[PDB]
Amino acid sequence: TLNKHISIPKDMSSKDDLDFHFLREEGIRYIKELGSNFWTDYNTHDPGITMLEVLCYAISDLGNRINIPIEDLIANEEGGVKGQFYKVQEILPSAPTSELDLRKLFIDIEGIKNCWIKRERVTVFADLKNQKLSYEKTIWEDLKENQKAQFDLKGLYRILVETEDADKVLSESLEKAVFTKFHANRNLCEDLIKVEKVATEPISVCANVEVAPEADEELIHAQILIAIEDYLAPSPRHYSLKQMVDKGYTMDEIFEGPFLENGFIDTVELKASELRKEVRLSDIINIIMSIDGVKIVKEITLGNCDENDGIENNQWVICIPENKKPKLCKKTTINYFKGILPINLNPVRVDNHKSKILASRLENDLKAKDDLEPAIPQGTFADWGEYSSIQHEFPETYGISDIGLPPKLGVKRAVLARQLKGYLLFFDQILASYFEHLSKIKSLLSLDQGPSFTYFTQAIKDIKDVEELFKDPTLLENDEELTKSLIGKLDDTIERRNQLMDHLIARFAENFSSYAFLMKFLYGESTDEIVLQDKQSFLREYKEISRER
Amino acid sequence: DDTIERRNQLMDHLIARFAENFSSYAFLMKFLYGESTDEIVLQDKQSFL
Amino acid sequence: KSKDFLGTGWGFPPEFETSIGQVKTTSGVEDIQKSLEILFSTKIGERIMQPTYGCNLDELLFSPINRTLKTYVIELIKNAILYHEPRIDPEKIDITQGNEIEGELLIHLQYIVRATNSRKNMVYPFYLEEGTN
Repeated sequence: TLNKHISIPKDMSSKDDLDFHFLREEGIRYIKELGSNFWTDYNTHDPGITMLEVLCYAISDLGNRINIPIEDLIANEEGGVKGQFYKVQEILPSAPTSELDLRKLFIDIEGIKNCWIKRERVTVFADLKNQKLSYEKTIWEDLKENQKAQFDLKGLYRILVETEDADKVLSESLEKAVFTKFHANRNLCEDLIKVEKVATEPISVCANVEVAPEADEELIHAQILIAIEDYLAPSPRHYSLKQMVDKGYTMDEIFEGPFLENGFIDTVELKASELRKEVRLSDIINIIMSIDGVKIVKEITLGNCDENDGIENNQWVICIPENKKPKLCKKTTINYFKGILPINLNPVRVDNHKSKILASRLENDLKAKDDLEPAIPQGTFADWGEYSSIQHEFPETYGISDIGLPPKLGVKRAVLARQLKGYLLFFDQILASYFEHLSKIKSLLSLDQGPSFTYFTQAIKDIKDVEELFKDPTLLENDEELTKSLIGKLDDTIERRNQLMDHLIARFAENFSSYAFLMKFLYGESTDEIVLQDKQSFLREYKEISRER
Repeated sequence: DDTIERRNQLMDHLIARFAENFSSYAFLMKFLYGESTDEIVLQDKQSFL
Repeated sequence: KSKDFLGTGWGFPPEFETSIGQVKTTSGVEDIQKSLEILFSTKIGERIMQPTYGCNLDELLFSPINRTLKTYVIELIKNAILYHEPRIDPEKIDITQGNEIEGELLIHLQYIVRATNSRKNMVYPFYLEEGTN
């Protein structure tokens, strides 16, 4: 990001419209092929050749502006790309319709750490003797064994919530938040029955652990304790955009689901943090042995936390009921030793270490809330269609410049100068059109509203007598009238406007071909106007149309 | 200048040059003294040399 | 931003501000004028690894004023500039005595700032490809 030394290339040869000498040679070749019977003098004093060189110069100027980068050619006066493009924040995200999307949707409600989505099985019983159905099995009284049926319902939900509060119930403000978001964003033919706090199962861990003679025991205890808790019940964290990029994800993936205001959530972590079904010693031991300073676990055991915890099996693996989250029972303990001597720990020191370790996690979740979007390159704005008359490129001798021609040379020479100005306007009106056409690219491809014309022109006003050269000066006061008068019918607007619209629609993989005939059952000749209006409306409304399906 | 940690590192190096080792003072002294062990232990290491 | 090869740097008698924690800098023509003040304020052997930097004008103190002296003064000034200030061309050196009694010699140097970049001018984005000698 340092400044570099600047220089200019020395091989000025391209054989295209930016190469003056190339253009000049082609000009002369064409002249010989077409008019050598009458025009043979190609020396530099010749007015013919002089005009050719002026035109070649003008062509290079046009080519040079065509090469201006897009960022500037379609820039708005106020900056931005509002009518040109839809941004990634707007066009890539999708409404949430999957199980993972719902978990991401609700996990952003402040106070909620995790959520699980389960399905309700409402049962309906039926009498096949007398078609009748009820939620009661009383519907079967007095029927034979082959007159009975049951069906289960197919689209109902239950939401299990894990909160920060560690209370017995959910706050009613959370229930309102979950129900509100569910209903606001739901699938067709599905509904939510209940939102409730997740149930738990208590597990005991007891051990004798030997540590290094030069080790901080209060810190070791805080670290072991946190690691076991994370094993039993993991939770996801929020990331900044920069972090998602460092992880190796691309744009299509980062913005795949619902947009989240609090930072990005990694799908892998989300899938991993599912309710655990089994707990085992082979994992708990590894957690303890990996803590720096631990040398030997001399004794360790697991067990369902219960009363009358007398002599019982090792319980090398403990299974958990299908809708519960495991949690340490708080009757747990670790005895720490150095060599053969027991040591004692202080509660205040441990609490301080545990607090610091976990508080630093909150700091990152908060930082993740600011970096939520990529940069877009920004250009400038500068009337790309500005045009100057080629008449200013000739010498004073010709008499077609601003200072005029000296009176002593007589009227006839002044008249002849007028004749030349007339002739040269045939070349300027064409060049002016091409410059004018660049100024309209933004309109031609607009998502808000395109123009009614596809070809354009300009009044030329840097010529001192245009008010006399033109039969009706009125047109020079309004480029729209001038366009209708000079180009007129040559502009087949209906066909050209449809081609532009179809291209823009195709960019979103959509297709309006059927309007071509379906509208003829409603309208006659007037369909051409109606159909173009509908196509423009479709593009404007597209952001919502493709998302909220 | 974190003198307690740096002074211990220097002393341990010098002691090691004679193939000796004072690691056990790190915890045995805690059954006799509280926070004051850091000063006591450095004094004892110098006396030993 | 056309005249970027004259460069930007510290003011000679560096001044420190307190309204913002910065040292004042100079640029362009201002920078050139301070360079000249530095060069003619220092003696040849005063810089440490630059043993030939400065001037010898002190050799002429306590001497009478005549044509031979004036010729020698002009030579000293022109060589110091050719060796040490690449951005200018001297135009005129005017040497006169304004006091019959007081021991004063008055020297007026006029010069022109160069429009093209010298091969001895060490300004960062230029010398890398243009500083041949």
